[PDB]
Amino acid sequence: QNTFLENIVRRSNDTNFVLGNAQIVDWPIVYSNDGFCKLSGYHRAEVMQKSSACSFMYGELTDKDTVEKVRQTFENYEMNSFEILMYKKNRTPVWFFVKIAPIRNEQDKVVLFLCTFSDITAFKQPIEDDSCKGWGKFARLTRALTSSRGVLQQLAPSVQKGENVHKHSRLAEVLQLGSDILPQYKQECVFKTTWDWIILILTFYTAILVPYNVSFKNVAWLVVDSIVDVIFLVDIVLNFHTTFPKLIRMNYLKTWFVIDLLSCLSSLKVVRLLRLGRVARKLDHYIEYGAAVLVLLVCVFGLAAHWMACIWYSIGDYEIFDEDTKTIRNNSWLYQLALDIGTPYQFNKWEGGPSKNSVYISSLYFTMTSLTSVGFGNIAPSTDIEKIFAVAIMMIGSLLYATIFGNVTTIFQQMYANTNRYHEMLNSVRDFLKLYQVPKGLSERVMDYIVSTWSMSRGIDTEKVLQICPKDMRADICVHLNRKVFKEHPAFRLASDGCLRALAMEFQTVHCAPGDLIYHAGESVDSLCFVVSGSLEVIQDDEVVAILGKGDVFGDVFWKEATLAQSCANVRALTYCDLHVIKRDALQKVLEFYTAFSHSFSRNLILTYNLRKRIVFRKISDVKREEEERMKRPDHPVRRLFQRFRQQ
Amino acid sequence: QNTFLENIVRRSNDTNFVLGNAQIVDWPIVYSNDGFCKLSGYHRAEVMQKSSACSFMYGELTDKDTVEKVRQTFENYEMNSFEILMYKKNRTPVWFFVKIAPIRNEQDKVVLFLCTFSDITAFKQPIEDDSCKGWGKFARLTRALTSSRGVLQQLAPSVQKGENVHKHSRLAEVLQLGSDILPQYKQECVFKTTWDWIILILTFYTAILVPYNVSFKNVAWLVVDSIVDVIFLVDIVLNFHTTFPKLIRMNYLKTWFVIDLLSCLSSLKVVRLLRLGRVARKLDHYIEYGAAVLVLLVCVFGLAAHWMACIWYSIGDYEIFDEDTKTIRNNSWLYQLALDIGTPYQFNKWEGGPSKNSVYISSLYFTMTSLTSVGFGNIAPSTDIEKIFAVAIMMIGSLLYATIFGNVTTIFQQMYANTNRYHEMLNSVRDFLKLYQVPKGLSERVMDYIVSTWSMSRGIDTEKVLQICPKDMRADICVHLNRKVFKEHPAFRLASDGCLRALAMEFQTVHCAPGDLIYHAGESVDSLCFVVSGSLEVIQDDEVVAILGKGDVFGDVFWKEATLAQSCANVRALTYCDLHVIKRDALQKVLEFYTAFSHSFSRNLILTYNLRKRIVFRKISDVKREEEERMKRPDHPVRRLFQRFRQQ
Repeated sequence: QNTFLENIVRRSNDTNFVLGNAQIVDWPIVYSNDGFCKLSGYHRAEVMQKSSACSFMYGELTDKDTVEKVRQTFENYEMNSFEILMYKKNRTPVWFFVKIAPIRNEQDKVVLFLCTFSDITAFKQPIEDDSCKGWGKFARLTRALTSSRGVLQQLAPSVQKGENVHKHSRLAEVLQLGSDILPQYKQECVFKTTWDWIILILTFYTAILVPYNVSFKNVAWLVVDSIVDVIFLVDIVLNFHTTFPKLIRMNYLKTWFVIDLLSCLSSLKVVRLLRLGRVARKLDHYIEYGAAVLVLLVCVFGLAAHWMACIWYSIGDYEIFDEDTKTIRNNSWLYQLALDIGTPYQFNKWEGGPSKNSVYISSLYFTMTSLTSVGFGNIAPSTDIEKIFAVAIMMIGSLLYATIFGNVTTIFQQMYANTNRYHEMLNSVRDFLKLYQVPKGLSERVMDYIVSTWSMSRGIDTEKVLQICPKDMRADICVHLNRKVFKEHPAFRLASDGCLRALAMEFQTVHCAPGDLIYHAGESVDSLCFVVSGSLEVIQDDEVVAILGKGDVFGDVFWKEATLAQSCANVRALTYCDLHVIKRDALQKVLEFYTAFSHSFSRNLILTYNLRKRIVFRKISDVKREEEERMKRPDHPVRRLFQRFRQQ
Repeated sequence: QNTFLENIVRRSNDTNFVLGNAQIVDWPIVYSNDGFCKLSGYHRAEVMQKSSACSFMYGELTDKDTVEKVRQTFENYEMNSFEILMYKKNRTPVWFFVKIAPIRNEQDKVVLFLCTFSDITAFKQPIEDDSCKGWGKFARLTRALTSSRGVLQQLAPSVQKGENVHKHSRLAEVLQLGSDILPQYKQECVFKTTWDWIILILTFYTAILVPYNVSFKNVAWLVVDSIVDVIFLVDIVLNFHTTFPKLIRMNYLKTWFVIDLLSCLSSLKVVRLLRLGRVARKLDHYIEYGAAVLVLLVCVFGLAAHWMACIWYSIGDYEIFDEDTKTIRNNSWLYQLALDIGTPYQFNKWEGGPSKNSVYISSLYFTMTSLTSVGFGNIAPSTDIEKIFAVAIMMIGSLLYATIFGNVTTIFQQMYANTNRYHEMLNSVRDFLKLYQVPKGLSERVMDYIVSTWSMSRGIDTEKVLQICPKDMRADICVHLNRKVFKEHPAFRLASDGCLRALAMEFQTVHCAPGDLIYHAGESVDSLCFVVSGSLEVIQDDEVVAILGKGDVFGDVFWKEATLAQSCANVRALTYCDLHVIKRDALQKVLEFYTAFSHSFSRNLILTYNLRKRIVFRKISDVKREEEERMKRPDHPVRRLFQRFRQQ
């Protein structure tokens, strides 16, 4: 987007300016702000289309040498600055400081001119053609140079030598504005995706490995642990730096920085469990995707399984040796587990029982039985704290199983509604056709039409899709849709592009099935048709009169006739035909609007077949009958009727 | 709401009255009831806009002193009462008792007057200008004062001295009506939320603690128990008192009072279980909220878990010692539990086994295994009555789990349909654009438009939302929407507010994307546009002619021209532009209706750019070519065409 005006008016700070066209003779004004309207005393429409030299603002005391200096700076495309007595709408002699900056382009062309203004009346000299008094003209000069003296020469009324300080500072403000004349009238991440992916898999790593290291407590795991720490710190500084600079850093310190700092800095290793705060960055990224939330629920299901498995082992380990009496108590899932798999605990000391890998996967098996509502009961809780933990994990497993089932059911509901609406409309059409006892050929024809247009369109109301777009986008879409007419016919290559869009907005598109007829003989012809694909036959009295191929126009010339006629012939299709039709009313609307186009349209459009003009012909069977009639070789009430035919 | 008429007509009880404007000269009538229409013999329209002094009702025998007394009471705003012979539409001499009450305000202003009437013909004297007989005029007097004598002086025909009793009682009824002249023509809980919250958490408390105290049977718990009792009694008297006074008390005694009284008054502590009847007050309050019903189902799930856990312990305790033979029977979940955790039962007496806290949480673990369909089977039923209880609780747990799963699935279905409709329309648009092979730039443009308007609008058919509102509310919404025009332009600050609404109902609002053009050069200009935000360029022959900023009007003046023209220039947008457009047909409808406004509209509205008037200009490249043409330095069939240009 090109915010060429907004940057100038933001930098300007109550100073005023006009914009003129640098590439047009006499340099006409294309824009003037309200400050220039107030200082000039003119209105926007009255300012624009005048010269940006502001020759209408000149006067008898306006120096012509400054005028040709302005002309030279406009011709040479040169940043300059001048002061000149110019007049207003009330013809007051007002000295102006015009600063002219050419405007380059992305193509570096000198396309515009910027002329900024101020009032230098009080700064130089008061000169009046007539005034009430010297104080009155002086007061008018001070009131005119109000925003010059006021909001720029603030402390300058205390000091002397304002021409040496404050006027030079206003000229330097115009110089910094010329430094800000850079917008030049032109329009002015995958690393984040890959970074969020690798920190997501590392958050899965730490959510597996931290409760593992809490409960069950090499070297290369510590190496990759330090890699996890430094990559997390790099992610913190990237969450500082990257887009949504200092305002997003303050927003990050408000939002998430305390958790993300304490997450990755000896019991406080459980504080590392808060590293899943990074996962909420990706959770919004794939909540729109639906089938991946099933994968999200399965992943958090396994993650919570690993979590509460380590919690379950922690409960067993807290329970076996909770006292200094060192009793096994004959009651724990660890003790029943050691009696189950073998090697019960022994003492010589207290020699441990089961191996830690078997312990972890046995505990994960137990937590999976809990969260999956299976519940075998090999490992099954019998101590107090493990039982209240069992209640807790069963209440969590119910909700996790519910969320999985609801997500799967919603996935199936979308995947089934998208086909169920089509199957239901097909079933209702079959029900309707069976209701009214359509002859089976026509029922099959309408049915295979419905299946064909549902295979082609895939269930898209394309006209409604065009209603979703705005006006110009829909018109340009229609122009691309009717490129198959407009690039092909000589009738349309002389049209204006506005006429192209105002035509293309009226063109329906027909997908004729083979064997299906468009205009039956006797139907109203009200829409000339262009054939962009397929092959057509024209049947007059059971006889093929015209074969229409690609790029042919039939129907009836409306703009010459202005008369509705009957189709003198059937028009049937031979192949899958693509037609681009236009009714006569919209055609006549466009042709009445585009008057200079319509004559060239009449001269260029040659109908391949008039569907009004019945063509006279005889069959060869008829002249064979006439040749047979050599073997054969009152009229007064009827021949007068033939004389009425003579009167006809 | 100001039910100023309804209170008067309810209090009136067949007496009649008029209402007149107290702040308008001559005191015109604003209202007269049907009783006054019947007594006066006049119609409503014929009564209104006459004086409330009813000077048209006066006659030759009407006392002018009473007329100026009425005038003085109207001027001084004074409650008074008079009797006067006045005439009807058939000019009958009818004595009236007018009672005049001024009407104060919320601002205490004397805004209306109330004049109530009756017939005092028979009470004072019969005087006729002419009549058929004395009995006939007397009969007409009795028929006229029918509702006076009938429904007010009921037992007075038995007694004498009706002027001393019944007429004074009718005047006192008018005095009580003046006491009821108080409506004055003006418009005439968080404690319940917090109270229902604290009784809801106390119902959770009693639903946990009463089966606890039934099955497992300090002092501070008894203190807070008595607090529970007194707070429940205060809730009973608040359910008596508070809104939906005596009718809601009778409705409460019909509805819920028997249950709520027996709930909070030694086996009948189980009767305290009916205290959950208060919860049905909150159940209707949060059935509209959907995500909280998941919390409701989880809370009643845990509540039923605690319930049937206490029932399970009650079953075990009933089963261990059901006889006087004192057999342990080697079969109970309590006995298997005591053999599991340790300390089996012993006798010396019968020394108990497991501790009651372990017993309760073990039983709650069992009931959670039942209701969560996990079913480990540490505690697992083996006696008869515990098995039929197990069937009962499994049949309850199936339905509770089903309701949880259905509620979770509905929550996910709402949360997924709201994004799935947008993702499906986006997928169909991408499918349609890929179907017809749009050049990729235009496909990306329409796609980013769709995503931009779905980020801005968030999927709201705002026009349909305006269709939901009624007429005046939709008009006022449109006026607030077009405040960005109406507060800014000098064209609209002279309009009537009806003209403001009838204009604002026609203003579409366009959100122009940057780089997107509104009127292509050659398109029909039929809608003048106001620019309330953004920046626009006007391109005539690939050259910027006019930059349009905030508060500028383009298009074409329709009401002067009454002619449809072509756009002589493209009009493209530079920034995100907000336009408020109006087509020429609705504009011409409004301007034809608001005739006095349309002249000021024509005088005040200055077009920033006529899109009809093509502007003549030359390029500087062209005059550079002309300066080059110094190096270069039959017409008769064509120059006559130029002479035809002279003819043009």
